[PDB]
Amino acid sequence: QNPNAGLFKQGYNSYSNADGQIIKSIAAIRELHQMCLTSMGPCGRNKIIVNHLGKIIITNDAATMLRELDIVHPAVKVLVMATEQQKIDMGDGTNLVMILAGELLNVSEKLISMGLSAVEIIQGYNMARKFTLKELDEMVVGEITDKNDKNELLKMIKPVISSKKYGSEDILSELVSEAVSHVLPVAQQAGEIPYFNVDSIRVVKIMGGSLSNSTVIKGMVFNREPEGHVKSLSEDKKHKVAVFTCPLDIANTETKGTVLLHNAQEMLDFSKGEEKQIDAMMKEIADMGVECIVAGAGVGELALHYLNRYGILVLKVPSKFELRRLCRVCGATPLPRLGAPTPEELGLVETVKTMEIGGDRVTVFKQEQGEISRTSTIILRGATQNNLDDIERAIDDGVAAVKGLMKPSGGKLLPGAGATEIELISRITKYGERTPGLLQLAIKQFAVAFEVVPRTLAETAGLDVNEVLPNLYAAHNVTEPGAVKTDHLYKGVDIDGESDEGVKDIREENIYDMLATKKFAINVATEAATTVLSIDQIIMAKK
Amino acid sequence: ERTTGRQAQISNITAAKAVADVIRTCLGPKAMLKMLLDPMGGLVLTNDGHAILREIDVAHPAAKSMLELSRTQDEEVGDGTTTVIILAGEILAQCAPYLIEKNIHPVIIIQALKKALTDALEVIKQVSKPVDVENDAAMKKLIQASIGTKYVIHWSEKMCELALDAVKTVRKDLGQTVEGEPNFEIDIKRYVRVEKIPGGDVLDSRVLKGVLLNKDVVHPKMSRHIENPRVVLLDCPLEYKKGESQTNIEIEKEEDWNRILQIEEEQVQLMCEQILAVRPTLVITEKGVSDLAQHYLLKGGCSVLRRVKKSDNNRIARVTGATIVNRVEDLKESDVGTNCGLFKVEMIGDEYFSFLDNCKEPKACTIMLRGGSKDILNEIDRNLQDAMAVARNVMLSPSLSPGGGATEMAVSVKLAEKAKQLEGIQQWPYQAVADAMECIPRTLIQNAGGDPIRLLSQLRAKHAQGNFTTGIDGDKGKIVDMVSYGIWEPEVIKQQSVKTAIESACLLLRVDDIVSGV
Amino acid sequence: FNNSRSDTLFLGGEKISGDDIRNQNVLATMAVANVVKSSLGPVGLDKMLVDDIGDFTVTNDGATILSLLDVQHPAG
Repeated sequence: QNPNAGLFKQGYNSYSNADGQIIKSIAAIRELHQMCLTSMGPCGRNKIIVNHLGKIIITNDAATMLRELDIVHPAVKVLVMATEQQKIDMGDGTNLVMILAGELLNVSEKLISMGLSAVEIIQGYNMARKFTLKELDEMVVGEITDKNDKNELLKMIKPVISSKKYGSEDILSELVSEAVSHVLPVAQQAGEIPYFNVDSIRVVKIMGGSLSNSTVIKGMVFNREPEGHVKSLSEDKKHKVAVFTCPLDIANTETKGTVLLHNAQEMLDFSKGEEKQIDAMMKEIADMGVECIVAGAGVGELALHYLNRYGILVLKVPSKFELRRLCRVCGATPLPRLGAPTPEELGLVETVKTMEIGGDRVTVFKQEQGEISRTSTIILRGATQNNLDDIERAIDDGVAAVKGLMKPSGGKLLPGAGATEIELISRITKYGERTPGLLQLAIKQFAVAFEVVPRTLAETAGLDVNEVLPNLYAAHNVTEPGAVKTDHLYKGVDIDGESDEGVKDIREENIYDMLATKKFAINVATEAATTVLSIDQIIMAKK
Repeated sequence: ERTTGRQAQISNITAAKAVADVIRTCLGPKAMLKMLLDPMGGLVLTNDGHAILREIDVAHPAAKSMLELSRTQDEEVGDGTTTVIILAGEILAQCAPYLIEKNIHPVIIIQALKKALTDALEVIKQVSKPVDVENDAAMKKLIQASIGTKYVIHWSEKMCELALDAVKTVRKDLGQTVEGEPNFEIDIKRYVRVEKIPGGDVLDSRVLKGVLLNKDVVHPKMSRHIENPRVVLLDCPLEYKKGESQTNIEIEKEEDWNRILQIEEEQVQLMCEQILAVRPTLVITEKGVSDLAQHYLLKGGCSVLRRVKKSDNNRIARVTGATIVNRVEDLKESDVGTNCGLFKVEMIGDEYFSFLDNCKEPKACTIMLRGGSKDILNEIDRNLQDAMAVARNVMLSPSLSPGGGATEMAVSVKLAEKAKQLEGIQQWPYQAVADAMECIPRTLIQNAGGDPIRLLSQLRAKHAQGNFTTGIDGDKGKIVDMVSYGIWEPEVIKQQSVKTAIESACLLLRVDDIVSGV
Repeated sequence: FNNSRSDTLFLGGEKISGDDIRNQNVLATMAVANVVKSSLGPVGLDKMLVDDIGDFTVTNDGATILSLLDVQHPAG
């Protein structure tokens, strides 16, 4: 009886923008926005993620959540791609983009209900972004000298461990900073060659003990045992290592070369053939000074017998992924053939031994103060296997956070723990009333959108938002008789588990946010908020 | 049945917002019409703010409190009824997200509204300008605001004369640090009470100093005016009295009639002889007067006026000085007719009058209204009440405030400037008060048709730099100064509008629960 | 969620016994007491009490609210 109008395409459900479809798009984000509000901060909450394969996952990181969630709606999908923008270029700050871009759209509803055009809303945030990036350059307080000292690395790593693993912040800091200083060289005035790859730090774990018994190795650790009767090398300096792709056996042909057996007379010659050929090839390897042979393939029985008489440690690594990072320490190259250990393909190792880790014996690969290693290993110990795996995810994110300390302006820092967002409120509203025109509406609301960061940390910490927040606003508002402003840039959001009249200072715990992390987060959050405001309508087709 | 928790806070916001939303377009001379379909089949197209909501029945109790607020507000100021309802309703609307979404406790907001009320009243006094209440030419241009767009615009000069001459008699101008300052108290209700006389012309309307009585003289031929009147006021009627016994009078025999009639004529004569002892020229009795008492006072050379109300005799006592006496034998020598100019029997439009008027002002006048018909008299009546209401606001304080959204926007700017040093949780509900102040100039623009976002942004920026006296024009709708086109309302309109709005805002936020049943 | 249908003991009315009435006594006195819990103390707030005619009144006095409070259950 009731006809239909407005949908000329096919049988569908037509949604006109006159019903506030742009508001419904933000409402769909509000469902996901509330998910990230319990994530950011050391007081944040962990989410249980049940994988499609029937695996239980409990983690604070929201990037794992968005990866497991399959998104359709564009405004949420852009935020997922914006999260990947923050995840690929940096290993920290993923919760900053999702929460900020969500609040920028929340305060935009007041402008949409006012009747302010979406294009004029976008123009307001673009002008306020240039005002913010101008301030973010002046919000810089300290900068690291790139001395790469352990204490200097603790200042960077300490705030990174927070918001992920709490209570281990001081314990994990000494473990991570030691592994970074091993693979991080000390140099200046060279920007051509990049340094500190993510693969430079390997993390292994074993059941038993605790984080106090964890140790850091200056090189890679192998799980496999020393199959050969030689358990460890000597104390001589610069032991030569050889990596062979071809298995250890009688010399064969690079193409095929499969040994066939016909009569027992050939088997007697095959045995003596493997005896003379292996003894001839392995002897020339020992004569060249190579005391360790890394075999990427299987090792024959007669190959073990002759190498044990020459005192060469037999070490097998069937995994090619471990051999790739292994070439970054000694510098050896794998040989497809066998019997020609070219010295240019030979590496150098100081110490190869077998250590007992968690009750199991493992053969390590390491060095002492020579032939600098580009790969290190963190040995973790813990009682709970589930919590020990989550610590590994927190350390891996801490390694990618140190990557932001490289050449692209990663030394400068801004006050963290909600200290920067509060000052940006007064600075942007100062530009709002100063800039004439209709932009003052969107510019002032752009500073109000920064109130979510201090409120989020307060809601997750159980603190009263009616107390800490207004005391934090008055904390950055002072009257100074002079040009230089003083008294306090250091008032942050309080992390207390044991109360504290008022709020504390950033200078006490040295908890700050990086400039490269903050400046990149603003650009991604605005472009993500601009993309949602740019969509006034959607078009779909039948699959 | 019962509504508790935050649900009652939602219903209180929905009720006050729905009542205001109707009359939001009823503000301004360009206000749009409203169509109200009656349940009996009729409709009302009038845009009058009070006439609409009066015919609209509401359910939620907060909606009834908004209706009773306008009834009390109409007793103070005669106009601006839609201004108070919008302001009182928008403050609760602006505090709605803070009360719920921000989870601010209502007592925190109510405590902040008390500080916002004091700051708002101080800003109004700063932006206000002084005015001379003694200048007759200035008072006429003020009352003219309540005059124009009405039928009385042609007689407006006479409409002001009726309003000014009335407030000047009632006003008491005094001040000192000794006995205190009355603050120029004027009562329009009781003392200024109008009398509508049919016939004549509007130009013939006079302000009479005295009391007026429509009851005529008991005798057709009487003295039309008394040079030196002697007034006698008394309660007990003049008639043959009755004994304290069961005595009854039943006369059958024909010769027994003159026995009782002689006693009746004697007792009434003694009651009139007690009055004539002071030789009065006027006799006024609260109760009725017998025909025998009329004849004895007829030959005594005095006028008799029967059946005068007790409330009238109290006002007769002020224009005269006659002491109120109960019993006819108790008449005091303090009873005098002094300070009474004349007693006039003059008839206007086949209606006998009584004029006790004198040459002095006994704090209360009498307005004599004339016209071409009763519909004109009712038109002059209600228009004179609005003329005296604006005149009352000017006489109760010598200050004017710019209209057209100038004062409403100027306060919102000053509240935002003060809010910067107001840090602490009370700042959040405080800033919602300034946002509610911008709603009044917003409805004037929405009724005008111009862009509300562009004009309000330029209007608020105009106050931040230029003078606070730059408002919005009603006819045009473009930002203009109130110096060129004045639109000067008295401050009393702005005073009571802000005071009752915060009290109404604190009233609705103070009720967190709703329970029904006896 | 209710208590009824005894399905035995033929009588001219309903009968509720056991933990059923013990829960009804708590739920009845709770809603009645929740009325004056917000009006307690000098910082307490008042409320509007509507009658059957449609009129109402507002007072913060607990003695007046409880006197004008209509309690259906006998436990309250």
